[PDB]
Amino acid sequence: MVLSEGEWQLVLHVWAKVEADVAGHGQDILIRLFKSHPETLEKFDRFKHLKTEAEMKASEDLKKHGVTVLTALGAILKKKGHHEAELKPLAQSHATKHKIPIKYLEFISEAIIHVLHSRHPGDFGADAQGAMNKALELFRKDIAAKYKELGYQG
Ligand code: HEM
Repeated sequence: MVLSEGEWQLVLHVWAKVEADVAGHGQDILIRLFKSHPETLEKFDRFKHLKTEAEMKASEDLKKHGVTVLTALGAILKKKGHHEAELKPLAQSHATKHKIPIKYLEFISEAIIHVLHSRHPGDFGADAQGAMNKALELFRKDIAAKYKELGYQG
């Protein structure tokens, strides 16, 4: 919501580890999101037709879209909260086109945290998790504000 410089540094230190295998992370993140919250899968006309985890893992379009997620998220995180300009095209498309409730951003946030733990068991401790949770919460809160700015949501 306002992160210390130390929390931002933790977030960016973890993000460098995402950026080492963006495709792997983005794929895992989307797969965890879809398994943990199947209702979010129905939002994706391109993916609605993927059922087992093994099918999702073989979908190169799913992998590609994971990259799209994480590169966009990464650009935002690197702004360390000064992300107003980067949020609006995202808020605009997710509020008005894809028509995504903020609650779904909470689900993918949990999916990010979970995947970071499974891919970096030793690098992603309690500190880094707190910082990343805070950064993603700030992201969600700011996206929520941008929804309301566009006249949408709760
Ligand atoms: C960290 C959170 C997220 C980020 C950074 C993100 C980013 C993006 C980006 C960059 C695109 C492509 C351009 C666009 O349509 O805006 C996209 C498309 C899309 N997003 Fe997200 N997204 C996030 C969370 C979610 C969630 C949780 C859902 C649904 C449960 C969702 C649903 C969609 C859909 C349906 C599309 C269109 C994809 C397609 O064309 O097949 N997004 N997202």
